[PDB]
Amino acid sequence: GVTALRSGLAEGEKVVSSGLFLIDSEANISGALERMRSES
Amino acid sequence: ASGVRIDPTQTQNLGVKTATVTRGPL
Amino acid sequence: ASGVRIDPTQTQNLGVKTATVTRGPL
Amino acid sequence: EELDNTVRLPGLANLWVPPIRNRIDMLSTGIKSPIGIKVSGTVLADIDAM
Amino acid sequence: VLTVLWPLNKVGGEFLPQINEGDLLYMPSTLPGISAAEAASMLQKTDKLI
Ligand SMILES: [Cu+2]
Repeated sequence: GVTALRSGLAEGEKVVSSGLFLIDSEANISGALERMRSES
Repeated sequence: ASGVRIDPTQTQNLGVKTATVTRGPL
Repeated sequence: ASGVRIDPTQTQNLGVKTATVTRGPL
Repeated sequence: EELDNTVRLPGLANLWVPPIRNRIDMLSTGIKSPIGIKVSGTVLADIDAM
Repeated sequence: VLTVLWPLNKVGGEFLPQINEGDLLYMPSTLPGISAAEAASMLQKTDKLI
């Protein structure tokens, strides 16, 4: 029940666990996921 | 800006829990 | 604009059968 | 109004309607736009592009 | 008649009927692909707020 990233974050950083779906969806509507992906 | 600000009183109702990133062996 | 608080946790008061832990033989 | 302001969660876009009127709207197979376009085909990949 | 009818039609004009019942229906929609666990939890969240 614990994945391991090879890269993409930084120890100390916080990351959501519960309610992760609704939030991701909210950020998808918000255009956030769109923004993040576009910021490169 | 980036990301998205969500009303704290809602994320509280949702019951949002968070975990802290760390480095170590799997 | 409603700071209405709510209990995030799962809740059940409408149907939950409970049993008591015992000491005895199989 | 108080309900729409109280009851609300991230991602969950709220909406309020009448029971009977909703049920009608529900089983209602059809299109809401005054003008609609149906592009039909053999493979979804193609039509979706249309 | 002609004079009063002309500027009295250019006023508001909105969709047709609405019937309000006693009790009301709450439909809130979210993105697709939600689990029968989270979706059930979601249902309880809102109901407690309502
Ligand atoms: Cu529906």
